[PDB]
Amino acid sequence: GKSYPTVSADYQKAVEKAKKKLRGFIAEKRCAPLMLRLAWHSAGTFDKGTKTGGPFGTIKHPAELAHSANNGLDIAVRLLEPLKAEFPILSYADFYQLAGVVAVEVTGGPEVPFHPGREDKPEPPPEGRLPDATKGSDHLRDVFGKAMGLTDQDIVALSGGHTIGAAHKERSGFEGPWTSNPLIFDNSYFTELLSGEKEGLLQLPSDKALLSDPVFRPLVDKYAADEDAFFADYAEAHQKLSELGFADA
Ligand code: HEM
Ligand SMILES: [Ca+2]
Repeated sequence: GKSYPTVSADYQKAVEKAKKKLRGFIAEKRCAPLMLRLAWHSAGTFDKGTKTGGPFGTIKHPAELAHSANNGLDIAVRLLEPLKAEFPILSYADFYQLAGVVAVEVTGGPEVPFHPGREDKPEPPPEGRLPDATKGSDHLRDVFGKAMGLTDQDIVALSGGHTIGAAHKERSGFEGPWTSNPLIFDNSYFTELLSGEKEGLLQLPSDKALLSDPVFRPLVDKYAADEDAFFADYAEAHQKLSELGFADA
């Protein structure tokens, strides 16, 4: 149920050029996980019942960066600002979603389709919509299913975003990477979740919740067995996340 907007040829050209510049920058600075986190924190505030929040460029505002879940993302916004300045025609909304797509590509992940045309909105959403790492399955369905409108499959596939990056005790309080190879986008998140706790590696309560829910667990097992199936489901879920509230039929 998407009807994407028309954008000018100049807009399209800037998208193409920004994608290239983002690849080089993200690779050089080793910041793919942070850019994926930025894209996710931008989009995951959407509430389908009120049509508020979502990937509309608001995360750059001080009021939204002040949300406690957003500890550390001020760094991401500042890192990208000089590059955004080379592409004045793009919305911030598009630019941050494009950075998220590129972060997955450059770490070896699937090619997530991208459609331009998000408009920047003035008003940030209220604090509190992003999921709590200490809660379990019911909470995950309330946030991704009831608020965002994604499926059970999308929840499990998107949790695999933790295959890259790490938590920090100065940001969330949790500490360490989920995988041995935190700059490579692979299915290691799921093989680690299955094999249990291992000193040096993180599992959040929210990650463990996938192991004991009757619907999530068979999807974990599938993605741990079959990286290609993970990639296909991941790309569909990321595209839906990046488009919440946008171009809805
Ligand atoms: C399912 C619920 C989720 C919860 C509760 C959650 C929670 C967290 C927490 C607590 C952190 C650590 C922040 C820090 O201390 O630096 C984190 C990091 C991260 N999250 Fe998730 N997250 C979830 C879903 C997602 C999704 C859907 C994505 C993307 C598709 C994502 C991508 C990431 C990445 C890449 C990092 C690492 C950032 C870095 O290395 O600096 N997360 N998340
Ligand atoms: Ca990995």
